This record gives sequence, structure tokens and C-alpha cells, in this order.
Amino acid sequence: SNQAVKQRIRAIKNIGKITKAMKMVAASKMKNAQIAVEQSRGLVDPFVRLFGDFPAVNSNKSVVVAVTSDKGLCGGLNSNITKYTRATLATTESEGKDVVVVSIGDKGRSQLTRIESQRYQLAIADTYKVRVTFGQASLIVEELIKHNPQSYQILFNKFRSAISFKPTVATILSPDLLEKQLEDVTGNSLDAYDIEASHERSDVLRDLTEFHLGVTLYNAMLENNCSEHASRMSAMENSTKSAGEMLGKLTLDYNRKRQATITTELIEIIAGASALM
Amino acid sequence: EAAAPAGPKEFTEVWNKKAPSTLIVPEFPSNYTAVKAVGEGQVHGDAFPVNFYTPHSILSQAQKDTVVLPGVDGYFGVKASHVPTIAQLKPGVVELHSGAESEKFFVSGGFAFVHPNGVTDICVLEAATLDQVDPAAVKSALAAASAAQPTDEFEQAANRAAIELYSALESAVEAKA
Amino acid sequence: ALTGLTVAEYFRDIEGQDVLLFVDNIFRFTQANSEVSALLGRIPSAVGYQPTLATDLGGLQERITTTTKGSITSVQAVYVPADDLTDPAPATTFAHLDATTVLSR
Amino acid sequence: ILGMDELSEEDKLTVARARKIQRFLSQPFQVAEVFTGTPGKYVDLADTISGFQGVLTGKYDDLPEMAFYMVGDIKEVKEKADKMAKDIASRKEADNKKVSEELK
Amino acid sequence: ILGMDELSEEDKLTVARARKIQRFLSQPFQVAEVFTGTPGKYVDLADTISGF
Amino acid sequence: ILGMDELSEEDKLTVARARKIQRFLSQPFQVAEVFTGTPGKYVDLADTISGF
Amino acid sequence: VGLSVSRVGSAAQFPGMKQVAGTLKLELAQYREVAAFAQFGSDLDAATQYVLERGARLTEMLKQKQFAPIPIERQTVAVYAATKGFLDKVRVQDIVAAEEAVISQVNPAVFKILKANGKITPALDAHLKAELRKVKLPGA
Amino acid sequence: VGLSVSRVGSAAQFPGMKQVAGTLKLELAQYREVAAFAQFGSDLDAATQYVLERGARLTEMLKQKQFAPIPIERQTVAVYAATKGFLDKVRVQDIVAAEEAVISQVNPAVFKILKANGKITPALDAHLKAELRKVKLPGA
Repeated sequence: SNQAVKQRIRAIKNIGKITKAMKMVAASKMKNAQIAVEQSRGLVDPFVRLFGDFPAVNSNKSVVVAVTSDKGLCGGLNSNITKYTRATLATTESEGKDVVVVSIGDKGRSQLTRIESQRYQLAIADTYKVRVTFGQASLIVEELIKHNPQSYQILFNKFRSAISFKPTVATILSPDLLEKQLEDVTGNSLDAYDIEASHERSDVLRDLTEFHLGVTLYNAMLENNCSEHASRMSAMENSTKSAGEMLGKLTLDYNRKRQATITTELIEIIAGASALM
Repeated sequence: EAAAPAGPKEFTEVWNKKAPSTLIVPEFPSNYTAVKAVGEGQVHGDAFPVNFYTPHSILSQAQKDTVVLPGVDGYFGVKASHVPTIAQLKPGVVELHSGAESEKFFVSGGFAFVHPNGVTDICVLEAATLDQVDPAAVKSALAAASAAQPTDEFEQAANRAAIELYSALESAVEAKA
Repeated sequence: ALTGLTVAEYFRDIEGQDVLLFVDNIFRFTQANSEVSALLGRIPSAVGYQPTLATDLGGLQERITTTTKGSITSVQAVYVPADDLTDPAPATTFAHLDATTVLSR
Repeated sequence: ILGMDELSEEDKLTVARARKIQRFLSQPFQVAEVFTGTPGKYVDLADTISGFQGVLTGKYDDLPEMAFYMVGDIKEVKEKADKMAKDIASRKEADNKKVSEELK
Repeated sequence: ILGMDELSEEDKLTVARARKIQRFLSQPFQVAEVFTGTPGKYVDLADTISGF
Repeated sequence: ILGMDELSEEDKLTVARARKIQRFLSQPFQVAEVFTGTPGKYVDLADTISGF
Repeated sequence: VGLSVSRVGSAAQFPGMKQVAGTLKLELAQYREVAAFAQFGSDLDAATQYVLERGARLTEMLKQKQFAPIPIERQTVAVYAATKGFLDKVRVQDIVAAEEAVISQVNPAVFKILKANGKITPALDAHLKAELRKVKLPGA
Repeated sequence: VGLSVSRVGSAAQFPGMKQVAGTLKLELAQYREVAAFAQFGSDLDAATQYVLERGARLTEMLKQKQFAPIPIERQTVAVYAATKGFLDKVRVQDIVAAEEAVISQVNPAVFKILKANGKITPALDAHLKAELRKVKLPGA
């Protein structure tokens, strides 16, 4: 009757307190994990300066990884890159080739094993519990070069700002399969570089492409972690707004029920007293 | 042969054919990089821009005139307009030069590119300068490394990397002028 | 409140002044008139107020006006019961209020 | 209080099918056509069962939610999702101008 | 709303201890054997102070 | 949640104006000068509109 | 506009105002499909930026100061200019000035023709679109 | 503390308490504003952690057992021992040998001076901080 609305008010009030605390928690996490995102942006520059950027390559095998989140109050991030994953994957699979879809974060294994299920071989999680390190991303890249595809698509949300998260695809051509072929311009463009390695160019390109996969995978999950924090900071602001709006309507409903309660109890007392007096 | 012109602007039209018009086109990492390799410039004299990178820290994006890198065929100096190269670095000391002033970082490996537009890029994984490393544990680490040698291939490759890095670090700590 | 308003009305009508009239907690005027109406055996209105609520407030508030001789301006402290602006006493007081001065901590 | 992005994948399908069937329950009336403009729709019983079978089983997850709104039967849902996608392609059809007309 | 996974082992311990206390406050009754089946228990005062 | 660092100057002229506006609403009263020391100020209407 | 109805004077409407106001109410109906979640909640489409930056014009068209009622022939011309698209390049801050500029600058013969004929005739909408393209909408 | 009012207020309290409880009610109000953050694991920006530890110790300082009321000069030094930062800033498994250790270890002359003057004079707060720094806590 009139106690259920008061306990629902007491529910939504500390739900709003929870989400107001969670917004500042995610905001402090976004502020602390911004400098690492700014530092890791440097090392992805020389590899796309050297190897270029060729997303629409015709390959035989491609490992596509979608870097999702771990906990799921981000509010429209892990489904937006699932949409972007299928949108960039239908673009680049019309050659009759095999495609391996991977997800980093266990909110992507819940969203990717029902839309592309039989092409889903690997699921990685818990990468944001302590922090994101380069040895962790190098091990993840080692399980990515367990199989040897001709491309590595990395789907992640680039932390452009605290408001805007542009989803970014990044591609890594494996060396002898696609990289030595996709650089030929009347000869080659890589032949301008004087290889100063121990063994031949076919091995220094192998080391360079594995290191480029590790570098952009580390930067991808770091950018996606910062976008997770900055999207949770906005989703919890929306939850405070909604649980203040719901609380404001439910307060008026409780006031109407309270006024009607005193009126009906008083009318009952007057109707009892008018039968006797 | 260049009969397949892949790229970011060629990806956009195939994405406008096969992916729907509900979503804006995804970004690419070449949209965030203002400096390329073949687009000429950046030298303008005797200096040339350096890019000393670790995965966790940007160590220098200033403009130097001499860069000393520890390549696997030995040390080599990079002056203003070097030949374009891709130099695999061994453990050694990278030395930056601004003139009278110098920065001497000891790196752990990695690569170093010189590009046809005169820019250079040093891509290491851990670059600790020489006051941050102690000379007491490098000899303890080499004595714990070069003595116990497993004949297994993975452990002996790790041991070869250990004795190479610790020997270069021992030869680098007392060779400060 | 009618006593204080009469002392103000002599300054309005005879002196020809612009007198102020401060009613501390007009809700207590409403509550006292509700208690007088309840003691006289009258059936209470909505939530517990007098049936004469709008007219007992209007018998006070309509004598606070500007005439051709002078004016009475009234600053009434308003208490809001259970912080309900839709309670009949603040909702009936607010139909006469020409301004509102919120003082906050 | 949380948005649809925190729902399960099985529950987002429930919300989509329910928002389709609660637009599909609405209907224009022959007595309401004087103040609404749209003509009324009399719907036979078999058309209602055949339409709601198709929306329950999942045959019309392609069509948008507003294609179900204020239409007669399940045919008019498809014939409104056509008109809703001719019209977004009718952003670039022509530039309408009537010239040399004032002395006709 | 969160899920009891981030509470840093001081509030995750006080959940498990209080849940063991909630289950430990329950007791089979001698008069409730004929609709639960479990035999009843008499727990003495010094025997429940140490147990809690 | 963010600070004065991420405020635009278009959203910092509003702060620098609103702070001195909410200061300028304050005013010393004549009836308080017997225990506050500072004298009271009577502000005209035209002076209020001009000064705001 | 979503709750207030009038189902008896709907047939008793001035024609011309019935010619434009049905489209006005339809556009304000599909304006309330993006009402206060343009980019406030999660995302913005930028293909339905047009319905937002047109519903704001139709909202600012209907604002009207106190003690100044308008004849109906000067209301149907204002909603004609707001609906047919003669005010989309006017900024939202000055549509209230653009409306009085339209009413002042368009010649008063079209008001008498629309008031006497009681509908925007096909002989009248051509002259109205002629007189509506030579108005000096301020700013922009 | 948030719902308890006193309309007579600070004009009818101990002047030794008046200078020390004024910081206390502001610290407790700041602790009430941030009291949702207390049951979070990911630690915040260390300005809210400071009030969340300070107010959580100040609410422990207001506890009291039944039928043992305290004189006002002892509650004044007990609030001075907690609002001035002298309180158990070590890990708080030392509580029972830390709450009344102030009133059992500080020499009872300062209670006589604080009761007689009714105020924490400038000639007394020096010895107050001195005696509050040399507290024993021999139980650890």
C-alpha cells in the first residue's frame, strides 16, 4: 500500500548514491589511466610510418580480435564494437578465406559466440584486473601467432576524448604472406631501407611484424580500457539522471498516496462518529 | 607489381558497399600520425627529428644531430640525413646528441628505423639510463647466468640473451668518460 | 494575524503609508484556524485542514492590498509540511503569493 | 535506470519483439479518421493470428518498430517498411521548381 | 548492482562471515520434526556464545 | 569531477563572471552594524541594474 | 502538444491553417521521437539532426508574447514560412525576429486574399512563395 | 547528526567545545556527503579518502556506553584529540587501548584548567598538544 512506495524510494535513492559514487570512481580511473594511453601512442607511430596502413587486403587467413571490456557498466561500447566487428568483417571476407575471431575481455565472449560462433577460437579475459602490461600483450600476441594468418585485425575504441570514442581498426600484415607483396612499387618500397640485421630480411620482417602486433595490441587494450572508464563515467551520469527522475516522480506519487491516506482515514473517523453523535 | 591498391581510402568504398550506412567509417592508425616516411622534409639543416620510444614511455621527441645506436653488426652513428635503414639493436647504450649535451640510455634490444624523409625512430622495450642501473647486481646476475647453463634449447637461448645483455651492461657501466 | 493586519490597516488607510506586515509562519495561522474549525464540530476537508481553508486564508490575504490611500505589503514566512508543495495549506497560500524569497544554508 | 546496453542478448530480443507487438496491437479506426486523417482498418481474425505468429516466431526482426505502428495487418507492416525506406532514399530525388508559370 | 567482486577482502569477508552467521542462527525445533524431518536441537548458552 | 584544467575559456568567463556576481549579491545591512562593524548600504534600483 | 487534443474544433479549423498545421503537428510528432536524447543519453545520428534543427524552429515559431493575439491569416503565413522551409537557414536564436520580419516585409495583399478566400489557393501559394523568397531574414 | 537540530545552537555550549566541535560538524557533514564511497574497493583521489577515514574515526569518537556520562572538559579534550589529527592514525585494531587512553594518560591538571577557564586558552593548547603527543598505548 503506502510502505512499498517508501521502500522503493529508499531503493532508488541509494541506487542514485551508488551510481554517483561510480561516476567519480570511473572518472578517477579515467584520469589516472590517461597518461599511460598518451605514452603508448608513440610506439604505434613508426610501424604505420614504416609498414603503412592497408586494411582492405586480400588474404587467405585473418585473425580478427575485438578488444572488449571485462565489467559491463560501460553502456554501449562492447556492443558497438561488435557491430563494428561484423561491419569490418563482412567487408573483408569475400575471397573464400578463413577468419578467426578473438575477443579480449569476457564481455565480448558473451556477445560474439552467438553472431559468429563457429569461427570463434579464442577468448581472453582478466586483462584489466591488475593493469595492462607489455608482457601480457606479448603473450596474447604469441597465442595469436600460434596460428599463422596473413592479417591481424584489431578492433578497439580509440580514446579520442572523454566524450568521443572513435572505434579504430588496425591491421598487421604477416611478413612473407602479405607484407613483402603489398609494398611493391616498381620494385619495392622496402628496398629503400638498408637492412642492418643479423639474418636476412625475411626474418627481421618476421620479428618486426610480431613486435608490431604486440605494440598495437598493447596500445589497443590500453585505449579500450580508457574508453571503458570514460564511457562508464557517462553511463553512470545517465543512471544518476534516470534514478533522480524516477525518484522525483515516485516522491510525488508517495505524496499523493500520503494525502489520500490521511483523507480516507479521517473520512472513516468522521463517518464513525456521525453514526454515534 | 602493384595491381591491388589497398589502403584506408580504398577500404571506405568497400565498407560503403558491404557494411550498412548506419555506422560511420572506422578509424585507422594512419589517421593519427602526422609524420610519414616518404613524405620529404623534417631535416632543414644539420638536425633531424628523433623518436625514442618504449611501450610505456616516450623518452624523446626532440631534434638531435647525432644518434649512436647499438646495432647487431656494431655501433653506428646516425647523422642528419642518414641512409634509410632498419637496424636491429642489440643490448647497448643509445646516445643522443643535442650539441654539448648528451643523453645516454642503456636499452635492452629492439629496433631502430631511419626513414627516407630523414626522421629516425628508436623502438626499444626497456631503456634504463645508467644511473638507474646498479653495478653491483650486474656481476651477480652474470655469475648466476653464465655458470648454470641448461643444454635445453629454450633455456640456452635465454642464457645466451642473458650473457649478451649482462656483458654489454658490464661493459657500459665503467665506460662512462 | 487579523489584529496585526488591523494595526497595519490603520497605517494604510488613515496615515496613507506604505506599511509592511510580517506574518511569521502563515502555516501556523492556517493550523490555528484548522484547530478552531475542528473544535467547532465542523467536518474536516482534505488532508485534515478546515473546509473553510481557502476562504479563511482569503479573508486575511485579500485585505493585504494596495488601495488609493496606501499599501500593505506582506512578507509571510511559509512552512511546507513534510516538504509537500501540493499539501493544501502551501498550495492555498501560494495562490496569493506575488513573490518568493528562498533563504538557504 | 540502466539502459538497454546492460540487458542480456536473450532479453534484448524480448524487448525488440515486445516493442514490435505493442505497436502492432494499435490500429486505426473508421470513426477516428475524421480527426486523425488515416483511414480506418478492419482486421480479420486469421490475419491477426497470422501476423502475431510471425512476430512471435521472429519472422519480422528485419522490419523496424514503426512499420508495425497503426497498420491493419501483417501485409501493411511490410508495405510500410517499404515506404519508410523509399522515403530515406527520397532525400535526393529532385529539386522541385515550377518556372515560367505565372501567366498560365 | 556490482556483484561482490571488488570489495578488497575486508567487505568480501564480512559478507561471508555474516552469511555463516545468518545460517548459524537457524535451528531445528523439536516441535518442527513433523514437517521438516530433521531432529530438534537444544543449544545451551555457553555452547552458543563460543560457537558464535 | 574534472577540474578547472578541462574547462574551456568560453566556460571559464562564465565562472569568472558568476563568482563575482554571486559575491555582488551580498550586501552589508544597517541593522547589523551594531555588531559587525562595517556600515550598511542602501542600494537604489537604478544603481542595482547598472551595477549588474 | 502530445497531450492536448481538440476533437470537435478539428473539423472547425480555418482552411489553410488546416493545410499547413497538419504537417506541423506531424513534424512536431516525429520531433518527439528524439526529444531530450539527441546526444544526452548515448549517441547522435546526424541524419536526424534535421528533425532536431527543424523542431526547434517549429517550437520557436509558436512562442508568442503576452497580450498580442495574431489574426489567423497572419498565423497560417507564419507556419507556412516555418513549414515549407523558408526559415531553415535562420538561426534558432532569431526565429522570433524572423517571424515578425516575414509578417512585416510580405505585402498585405496576401493576408486579405487568404482571409477572404479562406484557404491557400493554388493561385495564392505561388505568389506567397514569391513574396517569401524576397524577405530579409536578419542575421544568418 | 544530519537530522538533529538545535535552534539555540552554539550560543549555549561550552566555549572550549565551541572552537573544536565547529570543525567536527563540518568534517562529519563532509563525511556524510561522501559516505557512499566508503564501501568501494578502488580507492579514490585521496582527498575523499582523507575525509572517509577522518569522519569514520570521528563517528567512533562519539560512541558512548550506557549510564556512564562524561564531564565536559573530558569530552572537549577527546574531541581535540580527534579533530586535530592526534587520533589513531595507525591501523585501527588498536581501539580499546586507544579511545580512553587520552583521558586515562593525560595528566588531570589540564582538566582542571579547561573546566575553570571554560576555554582552550592560548596558554593551554601548547600543553594540550604536548600531552596528546606523549600518549603511551602500551597494549601494542
